Amino acid sequence: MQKKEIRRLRLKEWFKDKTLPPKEKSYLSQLMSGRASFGEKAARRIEQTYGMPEGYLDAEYAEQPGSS
Repeated sequence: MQKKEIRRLRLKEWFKDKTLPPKEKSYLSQLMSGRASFGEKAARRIEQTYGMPEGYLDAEYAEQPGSS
């Protein structure tokens, strides 16, 4: 499973032109870094403060068949 790969790629894209608070920056950086934990509501918890759509991070690309 490479769900974390999708979560990081989408996360850095949003923050490409935006910025994040230091309290989360320590954690957000981990996601972008590629090393982080995922499996719980955490994917949607992030969108709660940012106001992003539910399961935005979930939207996969590479995981899809035919894409590596």
